[PDB]
Amino acid sequence: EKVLVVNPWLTQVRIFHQLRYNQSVSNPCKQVCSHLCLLRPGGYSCACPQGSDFVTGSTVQCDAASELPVT
Amino acid sequence: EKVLVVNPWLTQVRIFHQLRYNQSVSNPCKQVCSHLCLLRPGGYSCACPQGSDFVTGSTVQCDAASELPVT
Amino acid sequence: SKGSYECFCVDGFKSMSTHYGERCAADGSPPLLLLPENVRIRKYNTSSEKFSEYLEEEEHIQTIDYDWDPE
Ligand SMILES: *[C@@H]1O[C@H](CO)[C@@H](O[C@@H]2O[C@H](CO)[C@@H](O)[C@H](O[C@@H]3O[C@H](CO)[C@@H](O)[C@H](O)[C@@H]3O)[C@H]2NC(C)=O)[C@H](O)[C@H]1NC(C)=O
Ligand SMILES: *[C@@H]1O[C@H](CO)[C@@H](O[C@@H]2O[C@H](CO)[C@@H](O)[C@H](O[C@@H]3O[C@H](CO)[C@@H](O)[C@H](O)[C@@H]3O)[C@H]2NC(C)=O)[C@H](O)[C@H]1NC(C)=O
Ligand SMILES: *[C@@H]1O[C@H](CO)[C@@H](O[C@@H]2O[C@H](CO)[C@@H](O)[C@H](O)[C@H]2NC(C)=O)[C@H](O)[C@H]1NC(C)=O
Ligand SMILES: [Ca+2]
Repeated sequence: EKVLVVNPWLTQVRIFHQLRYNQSVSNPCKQVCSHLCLLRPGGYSCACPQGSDFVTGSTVQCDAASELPVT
Repeated sequence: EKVLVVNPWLTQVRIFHQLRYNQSVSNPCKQVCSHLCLLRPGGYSCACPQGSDFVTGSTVQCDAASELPVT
Repeated sequence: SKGSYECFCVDGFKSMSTHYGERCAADGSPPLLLLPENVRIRKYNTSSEKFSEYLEEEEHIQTIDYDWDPE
């Protein structure tokens, strides 16, 4: 079935609805992570920005200075 | 100066206004012509459809059968 | 004239002093642009600066001309 016709400049179709992204999926992160708290199957993980590494002995805190959230 | 931006499908611009085509230009045709009355500098001329010719001896009437104007 | 001239403008053009020189107005509704795309023809009011719907659900358009209010 056809829907509509538009410019050859069209690049994507994306459905804007809430049921497409289940909003009741709880984030497993326990706020422990310093900078980033990436997800993984059944849990999460810690990471820090490019060109930085964890403080020696710890797998949570990284040496890079924190930055305030943008308004 | 830039006016607006549209598809690469854009194929013309034309100003839709009445002063753009002088409406008070009288047609010199005297309704004499049978089928077509084309214009020419300072006057007009008679013609008939392709694959037809004038009735012998006349430069107005052509042998092709007339057709009613479309509604 | 002898070392002088006048920038008169013809009937249907009111003289309007403007920026960087004087021009003569359109004496009527601001001009529309006609903008043909492969699938539709679009209108645009040069003063109101808004598109408005016109011939739609078409295909393979290429060029446009008009007759002002024949009837
Ligand atoms: C979006 O994701 C949420 C989970 O983050 C889904 O909610 C769960 O849906 C199942 C479907 O049948 C329910 O059972 C869950 O209720 C709970 O389930 C656990 C077992 O896993 C029980 O121990 C609890 O007692 C309770 O019955 C429900 N969980 C929550 C937290 O709501 C939801 O279906 C999903 N929605 C869509 C549209 O995908
Ligand atoms: C659109 O074309 C018409 C002609 O079809 C133009 O009208 C003529 O404009 C001239 C400009 O100065 C007038 O003089 C014409 O008036 C007539 O002038 C002759 C002498 O030259 C007299 O014998 C007539 O009695 C009459 O006064 C005028 N003619 C008509 C028939 O209106 C018009 O300017 C032009 N408009 C635009 C916007 O291009
Ligand atoms: C284009 O826009 C102009 C305004 O910039 C319109 O002109 C006005 O149109 C209303 C319509 O009711 C008239 O009452 C006003 O007198 C007009 N104002 C001026 C400045 O003349 C014009 O009608 C628009 N045309 C189209 C087709 O959209
Ligand atoms: Ca002079």
